[PDB]
Amino acid sequence: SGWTAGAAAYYVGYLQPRTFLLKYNENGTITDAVDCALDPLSETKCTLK
Amino acid sequence: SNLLLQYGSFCTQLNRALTGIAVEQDKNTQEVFAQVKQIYKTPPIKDFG
Ligand SMILES: *[C@@H]1O[C@H](CO)[C@@H](O)[C@H](O)[C@H]1NC(C)=O
Repeated sequence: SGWTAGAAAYYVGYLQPRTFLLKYNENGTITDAVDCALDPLSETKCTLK
Repeated sequence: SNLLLQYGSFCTQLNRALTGIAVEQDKNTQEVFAQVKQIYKTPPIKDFG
């Protein structure tokens, strides 16, 4: 016993095999992404590139 | 599918061509048949001489 908790939180998610459509800005940094196979709108965006 | 991911341009142009054809068919029907803007009704009396 004799101890106190910290003040920190963490989150865990699990990677899965997915197709993504990433966007690179002029300076080389990835600024946005579309998750293909998320919803029909993302599916359209991923089909039309 | 993961292998075909690099032929996205080829598939996109194929689908673009097919979509153009599909829209063109509706356009053809509209030009042929939808010339008149009012749906005239045949008269009740058929006294056409
Ligand atoms: C890119 O870098 C230049 C100079 O560092 C800066 O002027 C510009 O705001 C940056 N643009 C983005 C989207 O980060």
